[PDB]
Amino acid sequence: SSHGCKELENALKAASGTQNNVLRGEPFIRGGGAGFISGLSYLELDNPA
Amino acid sequence: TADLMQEWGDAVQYNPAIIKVKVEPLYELVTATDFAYSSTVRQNMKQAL
Repeated sequence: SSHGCKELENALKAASGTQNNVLRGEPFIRGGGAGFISGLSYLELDNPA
Repeated sequence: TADLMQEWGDAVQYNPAIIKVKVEPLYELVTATDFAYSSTVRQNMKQAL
């Protein structure tokens, strides 16, 4: 009797991820009291209006 | 917070900074209505500057 095995495994798990997140905005105001100008022109991201 | 932006802008009215400036060189103040020999003093300043 005689016997012989050859056995092989090869595995490749590549992966990747990316994310680009960009936000911009520019309130602009003319007229009105400078305190109300600054208080409104500051961009509230939850209410850009 | 937009409150402190409003408060800052309100305070700026009373103690503002200078954002844009336009200037003339100081020798343009040396005027014969104030100083004798004013042309010579002026030209001296022009060099010294």
